[PDB]
Amino acid sequence: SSISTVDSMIALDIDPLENTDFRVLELYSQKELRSSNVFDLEEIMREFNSYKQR
Amino acid sequence: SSISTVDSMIALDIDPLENTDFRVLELYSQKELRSSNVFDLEEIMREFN
Amino acid sequence: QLTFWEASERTIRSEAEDSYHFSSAKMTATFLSKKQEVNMSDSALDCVRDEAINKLQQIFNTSYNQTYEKYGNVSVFETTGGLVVFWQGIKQKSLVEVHNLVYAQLQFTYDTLRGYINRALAQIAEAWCVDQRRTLEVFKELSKINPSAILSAIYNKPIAARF
Amino acid sequence: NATHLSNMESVHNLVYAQLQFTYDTLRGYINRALAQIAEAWCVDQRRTLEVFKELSKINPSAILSAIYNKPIAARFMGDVLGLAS
Amino acid sequence: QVQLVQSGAEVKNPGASVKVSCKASGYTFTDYYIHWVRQAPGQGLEWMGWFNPNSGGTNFVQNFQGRVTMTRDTSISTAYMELSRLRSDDTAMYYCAKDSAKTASAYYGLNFFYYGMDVWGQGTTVTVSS
Amino acid sequence: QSVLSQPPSASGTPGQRVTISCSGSSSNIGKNYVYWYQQVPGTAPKLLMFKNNQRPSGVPDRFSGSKSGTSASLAISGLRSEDEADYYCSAWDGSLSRPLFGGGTKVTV
Ligand SMILES: *[C@@H]1O[C@H](CO)[C@@H](O[C@@H]2O[C@H](CO)[C@@H](O[C@@H]3O[C@H](CO)[C@@H](O)[C@H](O)[C@@H]3O)[C@H](O)[C@H]2NC(C)=O)[C@H](O)[C@H]1NC(C)=O
Ligand SMILES: *[C@@H]1O[C@H](CO)[C@@H](O[C@@H]2O[C@H](CO)[C@@H](O)[C@H](O)[C@H]2NC(C)=O)[C@H](O)[C@H]1NC(C)=O
Ligand SMILES: *[C@@H]1O[C@H](CO)[C@@H](O[C@@H]2O[C@H](CO)[C@@H](O)[C@H](O)[C@H]2NC(C)=O)[C@H](O)[C@H]1NC(C)=O
Ligand SMILES: *[C@@H]1O[C@H](CO)[C@@H](O)[C@H](O)[C@H]1NC(C)=O
Ligand SMILES: *[C@@H]1O[C@H](CO)[C@@H](O)[C@H](O)[C@H]1NC(C)=O
Ligand SMILES: *[C@@H]1O[C@H](CO)[C@@H](O)[C@H](O)[C@H]1NC(C)=O
Repeated sequence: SSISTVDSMIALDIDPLENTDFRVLELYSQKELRSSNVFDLEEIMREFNSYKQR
Repeated sequence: SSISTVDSMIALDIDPLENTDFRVLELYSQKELRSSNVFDLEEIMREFN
Repeated sequence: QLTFWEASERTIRSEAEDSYHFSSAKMTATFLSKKQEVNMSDSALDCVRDEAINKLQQIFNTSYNQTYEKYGNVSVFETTGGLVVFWQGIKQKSLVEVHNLVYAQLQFTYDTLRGYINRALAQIAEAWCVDQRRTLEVFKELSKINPSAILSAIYNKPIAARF
Repeated sequence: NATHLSNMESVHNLVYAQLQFTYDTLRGYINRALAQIAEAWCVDQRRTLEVFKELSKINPSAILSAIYNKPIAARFMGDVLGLAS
Repeated sequence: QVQLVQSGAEVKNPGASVKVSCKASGYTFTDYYIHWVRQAPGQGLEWMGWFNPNSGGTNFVQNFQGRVTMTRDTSISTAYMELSRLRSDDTAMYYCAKDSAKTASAYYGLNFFYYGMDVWGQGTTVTVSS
Repeated sequence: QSVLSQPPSASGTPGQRVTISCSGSSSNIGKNYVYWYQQVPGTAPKLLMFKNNQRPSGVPDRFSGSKSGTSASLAISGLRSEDEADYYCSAWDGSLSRPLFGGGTKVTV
């Protein structure tokens, strides 16, 4: 125990790359995509049908 | 001769990363994307015509 | 509400900290699913349950010979992208022997690289250790002749020591 | 062997090409770096083998034990080392 | 506020059954799983099992299997656990805890997983004495 | 095997830092989160860390968390009079398919 030991190891502790769960990023929701159009076909057809059935 | 030979070659054989040909994955075909709409403009215009 | 998209064989599931990765080389895509399974006996899967189970049985009968055996029960997962995954583990017997899915490929890139690197470097590390061990013994024997030189080399500083 | 145009529609997003480029670049760099490292390792191991051979003339037992990671008692008998118990 | 309320202290004789009620408040009772845990008066926590308010399924450790009857009341938003064949080792405090794992996703119902018992009940002391 | 082990007690001084360890296995803590619960004596247990490190709302900033492979660590700084409580680490174990609790690291400060 009085004597010391010469550590002769050149450490190469390389930390492994950690896992990464990629997000499913969504910029514009479906509501915004539907609201991005001035002319909505469904509404136009509904108004035309209302005209017919009036 | 008939003498053993010391094997002192620390093998470091790192198999290379094999090539990957990424597919062009198709989830919804064009037919499904065209049929996903209740109101088809072409059919409406044909009916009006 | 569910239609068959594609059946993949030899899918590799890896359990991460929070999600399962269903890597598939045939699709070159990895799908992430949250760790809690979708209840198989649900009312929304009624129109695809029989088809999915039959397809799994057919694939097991066709693409796997007698070496492999079933494992687990058919488990339903809901991936982060909205897809639904039916999973049936396979194991070798012992002593008997979004409209655009680029993200799905992108994950398969990372897991293909992050994995390989984490093995490659690891091999090097192990090899390094072995070499270092041998080198230490060299030092010991070469410490018999000129201890001072060996110690100066090890500690990178002029040290005087006799044998 | 020449084929004919098949009239398919081009993919709009065009991120798949960039992903393939990423994979190819990373794979090439990793392979080159690991090949370089393997070659340098081989050269260093050859030099270490020669060092082992020269140190064998002094203490064969220690060198052979280090090489085989187990107690090995060997004696020096000239150009060849003799193993024993 | 999100909270759970449990019944008061209870004393039972061995061989009898004891019912513990867990009433939720401040959140939908049929959204999250319910962990049932037990701790001795002078010992650490000990998981008993999980219950699904939305579907009624439950699973308990083999020690409590067969001995536990699980009922629910969506109108009162209260889960009842009845433990039968009491022994002298069941004198302890029983906790009900809301889990962070939802019982149903946006479309489908989900199985059980452990995502942390964020909300805990006040705890019910149950004594088994002769 | 599939059991969790943590030191049975810990101590310190006010204004100092005390670290509580939680050793697991290749399963559970190895490939799952580590949730940290606090239990003041005489009261019902509470949640203290709802992820590896992430801290819930209302919990004092003094508490910090860390995960390293098969082990986890909770660092408590300040160490006031209200931090004297039991600290249980828990993790889902896939081999047993069950949450697992430790034994309890009683803070005697
Ligand atoms: C997944 O969903 C299914 C159905 O949606 C759940 O199965 C249901 O489980 C409950 C609780 O175990 C069953 O209720 C019990 O059934 C038996 C009938 O013999 C009876 O002893 C009890 O009085 C009680 O009512 C229910 O019948 C059963 N339903 C079906 C269709 O199987 C299942 O629990 C869900 N999985 C989960 C929540 O992990
Ligand atoms: C897979 O499903 C089978 C049934 O097809 C399950 O087997 C049952 O397991 C329970 C629990 O031990 C037994 O009480 C039953 O007798 C078994 N058979 C049936 C027909 O219910 C099995 O547990 C499921 N899971 C796995 C992982 O195999
Ligand atoms: C490209 O197509 C042209 C037209 O089909 C080919 O030219 C002829 O190909 C036919 C076979 O289809 C041969 O019999 C003729 O001799 C070719 N030449 C002429 C002048 O008619 C041409 O060979 C094709 N190119 C390739 C590389 O296959
Ligand atoms: C697979 O083979 C088994 C064993 O004969 C049979 O019961 C099962 O129906 C088969 N599955 C198919 C053909 O999909
Ligand atoms: C069955 O398939 C596995 C998959 O690689 C293969 O190793 C094995 O040899 C096959 N069985 C036989 C009998 O060839
Ligand atoms: C933030 O402060 C806390 C106080 O407890 C300390 O423990 C922690 O190390 C600090 N963060 C950094 C990044 O130094």
